[PDB]
Parts: sequence; C-alpha cells; structure tokens
Amino acid sequence: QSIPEERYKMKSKPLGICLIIDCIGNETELLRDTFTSLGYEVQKFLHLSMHGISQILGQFACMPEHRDYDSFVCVLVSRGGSQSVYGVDQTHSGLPLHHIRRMFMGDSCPYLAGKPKMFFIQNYVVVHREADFFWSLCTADMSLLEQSHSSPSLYLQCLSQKLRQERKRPLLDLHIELNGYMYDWNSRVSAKEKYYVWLQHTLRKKLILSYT
Amino acid sequence: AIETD
Amino acid sequence: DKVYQMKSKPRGYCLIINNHNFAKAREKVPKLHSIRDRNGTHLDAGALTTTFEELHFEIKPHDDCTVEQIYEILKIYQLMDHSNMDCFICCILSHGDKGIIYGTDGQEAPIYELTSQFTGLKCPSLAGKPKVFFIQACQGDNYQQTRYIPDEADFLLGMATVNNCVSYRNPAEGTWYIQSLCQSLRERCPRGDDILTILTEVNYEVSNKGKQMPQPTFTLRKKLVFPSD
Repeated sequence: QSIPEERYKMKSKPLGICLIIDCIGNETELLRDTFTSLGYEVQKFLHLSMHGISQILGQFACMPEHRDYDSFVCVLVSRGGSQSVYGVDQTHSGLPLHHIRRMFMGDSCPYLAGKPKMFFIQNYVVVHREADFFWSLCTADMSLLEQSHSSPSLYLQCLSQKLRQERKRPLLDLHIELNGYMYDWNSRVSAKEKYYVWLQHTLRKKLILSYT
Repeated sequence: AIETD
Repeated sequence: DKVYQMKSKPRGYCLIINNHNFAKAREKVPKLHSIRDRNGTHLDAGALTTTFEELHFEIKPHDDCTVEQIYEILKIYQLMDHSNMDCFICCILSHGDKGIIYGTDGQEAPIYELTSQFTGLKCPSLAGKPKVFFIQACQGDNYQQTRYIPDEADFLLGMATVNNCVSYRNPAEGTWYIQSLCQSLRERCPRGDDILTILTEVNYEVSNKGKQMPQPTFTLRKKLVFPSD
C-alpha cells in the first residue's frame, strides 16, 4: 500500500492546455515539442506586457474547455523581481505571482477545481480553493540575457529532456533530479550564471504527466 | 473545541 | 538519482520551539487580546519528540519562547558545529499570521528571517546538507508574498497551511498538521518513503480533515529519506 493514496486522473485528450508565455523570446521549440508529445495543446504568446500577461492569464483561467481537460500547465519566461514578473514593461513593480494564483483558485477558476495546475517560471532578475497547485520558480541573473550569443534556459531545456524521456515518473521525482542537475551546473559558475530553483505546492495526489 | 492557530 | 547522506548517529539536532502560553500577547501587545493559549501543543511536541528520536535525531526542546528567545536559540544553532551531522531539523509550534510566526510575547518573526540564518555561507558545517523546518501556525485569518526560504539548495519547509489562512488545533488531540505529519513519518519512513512524498500524503490527509491546505516550500536537490532503525 503506497502513498500518496490517490493519483490525479490523467485521461483527457488533450491532457490540458499548455500555456506558454515567453516575454523574452530566446527559448527554442524544445519545450513546446515536449509538451505536445506529452499530449498537451500548446498555445504560445511572445513579448507580452504585464497588462498582456494579466489579460491572457485571466482569459485562459475562464476557458470553458478546462471542464473537459484533466490538468493545466503554464510556462512563463520573463524578466522580473523576487516574486513577480515584469513582462516586457520597464517597471520595478511587476505582476506578483500570488495574483496569478488567485486567478486559478478553486472559486475563481471552477473548471479546474481538483485538477493539477502547474506553473514553470523562468525569471530573470538583477476542495480548498488553494489546492492542487504546483509552482516551480527558477531565478537566474538578467546578465545571462546580456550576452552576444544568449543561451536558452538550461532549466527549461532540462525540464523538457526529463519529461520527454521519463514522462511516466512522478513530476516531483523528476524535478528533484532536475534540481540536482541545476546544482551541478551551478557548482561550475559564478552567481550571475547560476539557476536557482524553488518549489511550492499543494498537490494532494500522485502526479504523473502521462495517461492513467 | 476545534481551535484555529 | 542521489539521496542525501543520512547515516550519522545522531543524524543531527531536532530543535523544537513549542509555544503554549500567550498571556503577554494580551498583557504586552494590545491587538492579540483574544489570542487563546495553544492547548494541545504539548501533545504535538511529544509526538515530534518521539517521532524524531526514533529516527535518531537529538531532540532539543524549548517551550514558551518570546521572539527574542527564538532568535537567540536559532543563533546558537547557526554557530554550533554540525560537522559530524547529516541533517538539521527545526520545528516551530506557535500562533502566526501572513508569512510570520508570533513569539509568546506577541512580537513577530518573519519565517524567512528564521530560515535564512542557515545558508551555506552563514552555517558552513551544514553547507550541502538538508535543513528542514516544520512550522505549525496560522498564516492569516481567512477561513474556508514572502517566499519563506532562501533560493539556494537544500532547504525544506513544511508549513501547516498556505499563506493568509489558518490551521486547526484540536485541544485534546494536537494539531491536524503535526499529528498527521508524525503518524506518516512513523508509518512511512520504515517503508523507505522519501519525505516529500510523505508531505504530499500529509497534504491529502489534512485536507480531508472548514478545510485546511498544508504546503511544502523547498529547494531540495536530492531525495530526502530518514532511514528508520
């Protein structure tokens, strides 16, 4: 008799929408290919302003289609602060991550109640209504973007490779190994080239991004 | 009685 | 595919800050006048004590600590020599609010100020080793911003509830979160289950019994297990 006792149902086709918001534009098709391979319907929006982000997230949170899907994923890439994202806007007070949470909570977003809501955020810096959320926040220095030959996020690329090759393993098991890899990469570079990875979640069941 | 913290 | 080394005897210290008596939060701090003493927290402290002694940690209990005391205790552990230990655990049982915990004297201590005292730079003898915090407390008054820990690796914070909300304490049985946590560690560690998997199970048990939603926040980068004798 193993734990967790239950497993999030993962049967719908598609498994859900994979909302990609890349305000920077350096990421490759890698992550989108991987999530499509997993069975997600990918929708991509590039270089959005904070307003654009609030507006696209708000919109997606009310998509009646969620009722037919078993999960939801959002990948967010943007310059930002400790716990917020600036989008392409030149500002110091971004859209706080907890507001993003508020938009998808059980009350606000009912069509996703009891369904796993996953957020993978690459930030570049200088039922209870709060259940079934999974937050992955990677923070790296903006100087990684100030290079003549900018490098795509090692975090997002590693996430894609793990999901592509080991999709039947629990997401958290995969992510802890991803963290180990980021730690190994970090052990080779100064702070302005490191990828720090922080996680927070309210999952109540086994979560595997593969058909149950 | 069930108390909150 | 790695696991944090967890073989030393003891494994490390398990600090338990247990706050029961909130008289002053009514005798010296004007706004918490209706703040009730935490009846049942002693059962929690005892459960944590027996759970972790069985898992080979050296228990260091401290009861009724004002915020000043919490800081001095934490400072003493920050300066101690953990070089022969594989882990460090710090449990805090008290009243709380959005992102913070209350001292018995009604003063506040941001959770982030507590955990960040154990970064590799500040506590070298725990650098590369898991630093685990378990906090039973409310995080607001909602019933149904901080990121709690540093972004560097090896931190695990187990919170009884998401931010802005309350957590429940049954005066005769202990708190939902701590009692569930201890029961799962006791039953599941001997079976080889990792601590994060156990915390998801706790999220589930507690959320099934208003409703309460626990929440782990962490930067762990290896599987964490507490091998049980």
